[PDB]
Amino acid sequence: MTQSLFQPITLGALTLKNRIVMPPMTRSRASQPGDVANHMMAIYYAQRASAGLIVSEGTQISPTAKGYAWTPGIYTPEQIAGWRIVTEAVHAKGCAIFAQLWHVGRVTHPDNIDGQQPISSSTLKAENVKVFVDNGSDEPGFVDVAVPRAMTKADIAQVIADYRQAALNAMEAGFDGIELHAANGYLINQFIDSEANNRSDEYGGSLENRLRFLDEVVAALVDAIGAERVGVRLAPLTTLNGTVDADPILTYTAAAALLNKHRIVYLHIAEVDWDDAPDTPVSFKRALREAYQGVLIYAGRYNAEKAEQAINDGLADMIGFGRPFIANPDLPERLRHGYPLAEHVPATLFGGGEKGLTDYPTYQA
Ligand SMILES: Cc1cc2nc3c(=O)[nH]c(=O)nc-3n(C[C@H](O)[C@H](O)[C@H](O)COP(=O)(O)O)c2cc1C
Ligand SMILES: CCCCCCCCO[C@@H]1O[C@H](CO)[C@@H](O)[C@H](O)[C@H]1O
Ligand SMILES: CC(=O)c1ccc(O)cc1
Repeated sequence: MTQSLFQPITLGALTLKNRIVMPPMTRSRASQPGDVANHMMAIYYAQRASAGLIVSEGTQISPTAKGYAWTPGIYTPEQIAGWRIVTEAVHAKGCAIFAQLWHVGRVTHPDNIDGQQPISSSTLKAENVKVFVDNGSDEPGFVDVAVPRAMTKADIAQVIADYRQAALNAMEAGFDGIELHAANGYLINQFIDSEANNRSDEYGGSLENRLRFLDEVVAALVDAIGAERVGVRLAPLTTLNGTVDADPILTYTAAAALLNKHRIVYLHIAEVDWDDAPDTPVSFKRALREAYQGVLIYAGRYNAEKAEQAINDGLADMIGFGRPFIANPDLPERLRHGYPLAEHVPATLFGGGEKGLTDYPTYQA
């Protein structure tokens, strides 16, 4: 009945109001030119501040880390300032907010990264994957991804430096912490999953090698802003964006244990990606619960009953609700009272302005 869902929880040096998380959700509303977070985004997040924790939509750490049109960056002074408007608005409402540091790797198109070729662990193209670009109109233009080039040792050092600085930038922008996007087939995931990584150097070939990039990026993030302000997102079983691992139970239980050693403040599991909702064995969830002992967050087709059950069964500490939060700014209140939930409009998920972003009303009987 959601009693545990409405219990507070400590997240590092922060105390959160409840166990509900607004998971990271790209809305591609950043101001142009410059991909700058803005007023409408600040209103959007502030409207949803009754969440215990808000994780921002993916925000690219550099010009070549972007995969979709109009997503907000976190590497220029104006971008940091734009995010500051957002964090000030959210904090005024009393809520913690983490910035999801993003590098899409091979999941992009040259049009989104200044005509450059995408980078990845290897030269493997993401099969049957599309992103969208700006095509001289305010409507997302979907295109097939491009074949990436394999990252060199120099590229690795550069990306780690970009992640490190992005974390500092997030703190300068007023965020309470950062979430490393190492899920949903993006750059780090392209190193983790065996079938997306055919490197013959120390970053591929063995489980230890496949987790090396994650290890080094997290080490840098923790060094920059503290483990209490670093969360990481993983996608053990979904494969929608083209990353598949041969032995995910081993790979991800190991990853969870590795992240536990870093003492990151939370581990966020993306259990469903759109309609890719693979069976995720309770036995596996319990193994993750032992491998990682910080705050464990799950997101993916949860409703009030399943969320409460997951917490009461000792599988999760917090639960994220994505699509429902898009259409219900007061999702927590609705879940607590059992008020009916509005449904979101797919057509307005990406691009455009306030319509389909800030005009979903709060519940009114
Ligand atoms: C519009 C849209 C954009 C999303 N963008 C992101 C994001 O930028 N990064 C991320 O890690 N996941 C992202 N997600 C995945 C969500 O965080 C979430 O894991 C997913 O929607 C499953 O939860 P749900 O069934 O409660 O919506 C996106 C989902 C939506 C619906
Ligand atoms: C104390 C109350 C403070 C209210 C501050 C509201 C700031 C609104 O700011 C406005 O947001 C609009 C989008 O919604 C933009 O189109 C405008 O350019 C922007 O100025
Ligand atoms: C654009 C988008 O649909 C999307 C979905 C999942 C991500 O992890 C990041 C972005």
